[PDB]
Amino acid sequence: SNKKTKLIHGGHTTDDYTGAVTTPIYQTSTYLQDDIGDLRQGYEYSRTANPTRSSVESVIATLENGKHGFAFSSGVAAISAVVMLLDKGDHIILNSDVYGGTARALTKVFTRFGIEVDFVDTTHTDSIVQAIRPTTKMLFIETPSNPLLRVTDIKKSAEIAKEHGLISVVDNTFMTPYYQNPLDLGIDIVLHSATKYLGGHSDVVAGLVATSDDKLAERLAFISNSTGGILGPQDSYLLVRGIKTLGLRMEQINRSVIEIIKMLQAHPAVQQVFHPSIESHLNHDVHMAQADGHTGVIAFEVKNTESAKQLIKATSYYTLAESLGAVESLISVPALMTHASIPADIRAKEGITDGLVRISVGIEDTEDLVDDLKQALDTL
Amino acid sequence: SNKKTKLIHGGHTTDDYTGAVTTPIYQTSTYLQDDIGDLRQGYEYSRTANPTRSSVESVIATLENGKHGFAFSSGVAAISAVVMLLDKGDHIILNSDVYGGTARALTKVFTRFGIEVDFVDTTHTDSIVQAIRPTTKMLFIETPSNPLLRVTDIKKSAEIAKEHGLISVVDNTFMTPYYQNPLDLGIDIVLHSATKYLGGHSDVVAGLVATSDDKLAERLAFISNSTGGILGPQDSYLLVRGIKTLGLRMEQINRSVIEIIKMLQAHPAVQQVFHPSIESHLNHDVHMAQADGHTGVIAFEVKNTESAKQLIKATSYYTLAESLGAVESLISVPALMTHASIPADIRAKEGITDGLVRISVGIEDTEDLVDDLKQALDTL
Amino acid sequence: SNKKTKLIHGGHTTDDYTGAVTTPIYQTSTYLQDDIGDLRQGYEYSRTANPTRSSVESVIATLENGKHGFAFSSGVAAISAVVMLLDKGDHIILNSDVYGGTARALTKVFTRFGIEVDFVDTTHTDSIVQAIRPTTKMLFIETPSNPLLRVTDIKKSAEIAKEHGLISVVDNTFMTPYYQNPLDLGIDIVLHSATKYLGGHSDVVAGLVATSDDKLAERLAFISNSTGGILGPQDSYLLVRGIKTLGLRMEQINRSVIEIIKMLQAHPAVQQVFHPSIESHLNHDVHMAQADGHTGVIAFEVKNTESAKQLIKATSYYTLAESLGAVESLISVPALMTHASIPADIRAKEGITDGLVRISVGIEDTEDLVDDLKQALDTL
Amino acid sequence: SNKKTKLIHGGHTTDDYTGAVTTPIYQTSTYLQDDIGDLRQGYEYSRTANPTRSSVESVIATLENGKHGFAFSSGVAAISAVVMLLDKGDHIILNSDVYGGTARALTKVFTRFGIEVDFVDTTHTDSIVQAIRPTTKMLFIETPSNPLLRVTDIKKSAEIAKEHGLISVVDNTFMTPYYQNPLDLGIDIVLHSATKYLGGHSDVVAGLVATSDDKLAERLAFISNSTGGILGPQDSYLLVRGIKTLGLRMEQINRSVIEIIKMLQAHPAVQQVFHPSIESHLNHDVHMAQADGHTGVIAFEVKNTESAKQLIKATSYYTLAESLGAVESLISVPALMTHASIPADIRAKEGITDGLVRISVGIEDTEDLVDDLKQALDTL
Ligand code: NA
Ligand code: NA
Ligand code: NA
Ligand code: NA
Ligand code: NA
Ligand code: NA
Ligand code: NA
Ligand code: NA
Repeated sequence: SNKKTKLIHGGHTTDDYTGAVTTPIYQTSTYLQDDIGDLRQGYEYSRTANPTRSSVESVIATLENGKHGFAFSSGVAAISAVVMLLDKGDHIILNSDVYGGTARALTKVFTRFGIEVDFVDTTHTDSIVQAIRPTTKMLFIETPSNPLLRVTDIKKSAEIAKEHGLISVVDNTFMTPYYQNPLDLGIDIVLHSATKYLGGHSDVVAGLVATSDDKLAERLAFISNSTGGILGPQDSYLLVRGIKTLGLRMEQINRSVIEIIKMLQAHPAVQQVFHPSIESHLNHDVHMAQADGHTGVIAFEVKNTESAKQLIKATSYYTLAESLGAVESLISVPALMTHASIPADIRAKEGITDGLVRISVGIEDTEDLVDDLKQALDTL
Repeated sequence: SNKKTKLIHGGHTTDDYTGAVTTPIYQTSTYLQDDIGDLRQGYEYSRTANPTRSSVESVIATLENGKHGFAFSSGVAAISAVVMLLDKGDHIILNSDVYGGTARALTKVFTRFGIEVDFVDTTHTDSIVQAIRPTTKMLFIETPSNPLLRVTDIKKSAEIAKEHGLISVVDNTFMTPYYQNPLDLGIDIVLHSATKYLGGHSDVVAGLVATSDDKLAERLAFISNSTGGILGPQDSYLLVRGIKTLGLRMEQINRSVIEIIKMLQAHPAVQQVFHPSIESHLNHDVHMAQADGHTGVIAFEVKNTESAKQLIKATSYYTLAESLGAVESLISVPALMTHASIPADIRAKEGITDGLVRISVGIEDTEDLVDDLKQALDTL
Repeated sequence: SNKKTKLIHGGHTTDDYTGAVTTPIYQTSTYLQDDIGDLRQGYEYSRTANPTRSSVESVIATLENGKHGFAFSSGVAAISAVVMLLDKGDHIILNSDVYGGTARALTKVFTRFGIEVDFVDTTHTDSIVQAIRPTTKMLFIETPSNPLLRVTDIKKSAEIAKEHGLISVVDNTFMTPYYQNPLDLGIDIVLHSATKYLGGHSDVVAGLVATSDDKLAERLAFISNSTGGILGPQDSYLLVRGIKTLGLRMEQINRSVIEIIKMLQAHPAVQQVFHPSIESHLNHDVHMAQADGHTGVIAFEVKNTESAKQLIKATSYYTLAESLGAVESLISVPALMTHASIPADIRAKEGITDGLVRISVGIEDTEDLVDDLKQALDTL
Repeated sequence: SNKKTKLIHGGHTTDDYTGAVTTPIYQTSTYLQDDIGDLRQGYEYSRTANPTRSSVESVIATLENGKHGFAFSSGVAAISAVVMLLDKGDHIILNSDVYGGTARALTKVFTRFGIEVDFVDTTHTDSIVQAIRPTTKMLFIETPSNPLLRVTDIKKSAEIAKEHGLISVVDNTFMTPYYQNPLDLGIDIVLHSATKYLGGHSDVVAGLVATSDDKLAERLAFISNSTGGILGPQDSYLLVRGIKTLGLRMEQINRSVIEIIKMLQAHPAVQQVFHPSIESHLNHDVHMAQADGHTGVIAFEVKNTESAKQLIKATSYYTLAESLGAVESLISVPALMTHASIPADIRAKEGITDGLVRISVGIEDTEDLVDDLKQALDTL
């Protein structure tokens, strides 16, 4: 059973009752009990459990080789639920360039509840060892990160977390379960913004979490039931549907990524290119060892803000919009759209130059995507 | 513009673009920008704002005579967002019989983040004054409460909160905006489990929050955007649709409540009856002064567990299930279904006797509901 | 079991499998077979049967006291399926002012297939007897009709159809199953544009058909399966949901209809008023004998086109739009919007004057609807 | 702009108003008019036109290089609408093995309306010329057909229809617009059961029609508006969403088809194999000239009914169910499931042997699909 087959037949996404080959949408809040406390099929109140949500939870658990899945109303709701495993006075280590919304949730919400946050350059895992405090309880890493696609060694991070008694978490959004499986590498919890590649069609906001740890799963179920950031049934259905084509979409994206990077590296109007497939990229070898494919997110430098805006206007098949992982190729300028509150000198210092462009490669024809971006770069 | 008209024409629930007389369902995660940072209609990412969610938020703000509305993935997500207005070391006063999920969220989740919780018998508002600590920052009250329907003076609670610098919150689920408007009485924040009467059809899990305070609204928007417990667009649509009939449903429920209470008070197999419309009920006068109708939740005592189970089996039109506010009349036994973890002696002490039955009156014919419950009581 | 109870508990609208108190939405096209030809629950292909569609079909059959229900993609699809019971050379009698879309389907589509159409003033049922040809096979009547609300004797029409071997059909859209049940009066087939009152929320286009005749049901199932105008599962779900409040909505509409008619009859800027509740209305006695309530459609004359347009602009709570049976009160001018292709002299002859206004009364507050229309009429 | 790009960016599938990158779902029946007859965006009643339906209609018109698209409640509703272009006494030529539902609609429904049907072996187009009567008005062909995948020359059929004044129609379901474009070859009307490959996820029943002929489009719009077999907005949305991955899905299906056919041709338990890619298949050259890929439907003979049933039970990744074009590979036995009413001698004569198996290849991993079917065949 290869990956493309598991996407179709893994998890429980049919109706045992009627035989319907797709998961029914249980647009319902509560369930008849035949006797007090006797549930016909284990359902009693949809916040606690809903059969359509249970379907998408079984899918993500199967795809990540876990035991328990959890579906949340957004990626950041999944992150907040996982952070809530901790208590006031606990410390969490994160990669220093973690997603802006993650950094914001931790530094502007959870620090008010006494969670301490240290961000660390995890591209060298001994940086994690140094940052571990007596109060550290969690290690949270994305790999590759946004927008410069820094790679962190997942297996080494798992071993460090195990040795020091930490809950290890990987935000696996950019790679998806099709290419990278952190639970197989010893990580405790894997999570996703399903808003991106998993849904795949820019039409669901959702978060997904998987684990093989029965005790962490019990704690996550309790947090989900008590703080209530649950995914609804229609969105759960669209997630299950979108995941069916995950393998085909990711493979098309990867073919285009390879050709687009060739073009960018050869083009005179492009300076540095950031992507883990590039052999001079930091921890390229580490990425190849923990993943069998690539994210569709690429960043590259043109000269300045004026060039970046002109590039966007000159393209036919790159769409200016937020998010990533659509069927459409998306284009953005981090310095103006996601890092604009950071002072310009600090942006430059971090590599977020005025001309840094981020593209999220979609499923359009590969030659069209290469040719379109090249001709637009030619106008610079 | 009387209440039934406001339910139809209040808020923005049409499409300015096409003229569609219902709110379009924006099953979408992101939005084209014509230039970087220029949003066509103010939308850029659905977690931050979605037009269908904006519609239901405008409805609840209008119905509660507020300025800002917020839609969450569940009632307890709305509560958790409001609690997150506080910091570690802050103290919150709640009515002592607040909803089990609320008590659980505060005592098992937020206390781990250093929020201190005191529950207080708010039926005498001077009990609030005594409980105020130097660190108290929030007063959170339901009225009437579950399952014994205790009434708390909203206007007096608002004045106490204003005098002592507290954020006042009313959980207005049981009364709905059709009958009780806490913001008009000086409360800062009103919230609802829209899962119940507002949706009205047992098919959406959702929370709604309204306020007239610009600064609290800004803080709530930030929390919602950062912890991500947002309501999806399909559920937002069904909420808007369900609210259209809120007035008709509540008025039918109220006619049936009055007749059912007459029957229960006269029946020999029934002991005490709990409902704010009963003139000997504590704070009946207070309820009449802050509300112009009644909740459909009634509790009453039969002899024991055996009688309660027999009552349920003997009814034709009362459905054994969790939640309340359905179009169906629902029946439950709190001692077995919502308070079973409390020791029996403590249950008895609280009034949660083995024979305490809770009904949530639906919109069936009034004579059918009275006759059905009477004939079932006759079998005891 | 009174009507309001039957709307909640009649038909099968829960899930036997999970106990979900609402019908699951089976967004599915096909179903697993455990062995060739063995269907787990009788489903094999959604065009032939879908469980969500089966739910709404069971509702309409129960509400009309029939045995078989059928759900179509629109009211006119339900009509076309029923017309297709006939063969080339067959003749159908219809009331002379039948719905414009019905007249159009018969005279511009089915006459090309050799169905012969005679329209007849059925307010005198002996007009039907005279029109019966040797080739007549069907009698199709609406009562009350649009826009002048002509009433036809259903029971007498059923007896005539039985005596002459005709299939009798009543379009029961305007009255709904809450007020008028043609199958109980001997009619073979009853149908509805569920787009109007049954859905009730201006958000579904659908047709519903019910019958107690096993052989007609078999023929209708065959036509539905072969020409494929089936209602989808999401629309079927919204129909089931909307029907729950049918009784409450119709009763509110009826209270407002009575008061609005009082106002219109007293107002000097209004001439003739058309509604079956008016005691001088033709066949008022017949309507009272076959129905226990009223449609919310009222027509009345103001002076001219200029007055009609001014009336519409002056109202606050009457919405200019097509269709009827919304929660919003709707207003229209038939001479301009539904009868504009008829020459003006023929319109005048038929009673469709330039100043004829049609209102579809919604569920807004009764005093608001009366006061708003009166003050707008006062500006004339 | 290659095919994979056109699937993403062709047609209008964003919101001009908000910029939403997906088509909003207009769950609505009617639209505000600012003045009588003035439509804000051309919408007035959803049966006539709905913006979500308009989106999917623009997609199919673009994908088929037509000008007008039409969305129906099912494939057979699209066929029935196209047949209704004809009058009583008109004659239609169809390929002799056309889809069972098509044959049934014509011979059991439309013949009652005086449409005359001749079915003809169109694999030789001079068979069409011979069958043309003075009353012939339409030529309706599928290619390739079901279940033996007979190929008909589209371009020659178009020329014959033009010379003899016939409306030419191609049912393009099996090939999809990704591989075969009949309008480009001179055909007047192309239609699809979107229930199959276009939706692609076994969760929508729908039909789609496209044409470049303004006058035929006007007649189809009239028929659609009058007989009302329209696709709803939720199903229209899911169609637009499913079509995005059409190219990726079809290409994966085609890789698997090629390898599966190699295996079947080499296996001793398999006799004849039917698929247009096989070079000895009748009109293989014709197929290559009018299409640039293949259908995923393959039929092959095993020995008998017992072997066919054993094959099905022995597979892990082939699902026994009706329909085709799912993401799952589907398996069926025509003699038992689609041709069982035909007498056995006539079935054998037609090639529909007891051991004829039909598979619809899905998007599972190619090696898994080959290996699974081979090991199951090995058990025979
Ligand atoms: Na599965
Ligand atoms: Na582990
Ligand atoms: Na409004
Ligand atoms: Na205030
Ligand atoms: Na029922
Ligand atoms: Na009868
Ligand atoms: Na486009
Ligand atoms: Na042409």
